[PDB]
Amino acid sequence: QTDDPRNKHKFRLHSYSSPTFCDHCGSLLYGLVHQGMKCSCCEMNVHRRCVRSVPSLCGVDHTERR
Ligand SMILES: [Zn+2]
Ligand SMILES: [Zn+2]
Repeated sequence: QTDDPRNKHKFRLHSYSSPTFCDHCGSLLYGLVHQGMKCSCCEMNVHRRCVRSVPSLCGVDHTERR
């Protein structure tokens, strides 16, 4: 099983105490999702239905222009 292109965000529902804001829709993650989904790779909070909208932009930041 060599094929393993998992370069997406490792979103992981956390359990701090309240839902954080979403960066893909800029909206507080209502109870619809236990808190917010924090990416365990670049730190990105999103909704449970907003990930299917993001083109998996994890580990693909970029390089400064220096
Ligand atoms: Zn990420
Ligand atoms: Zn969202």
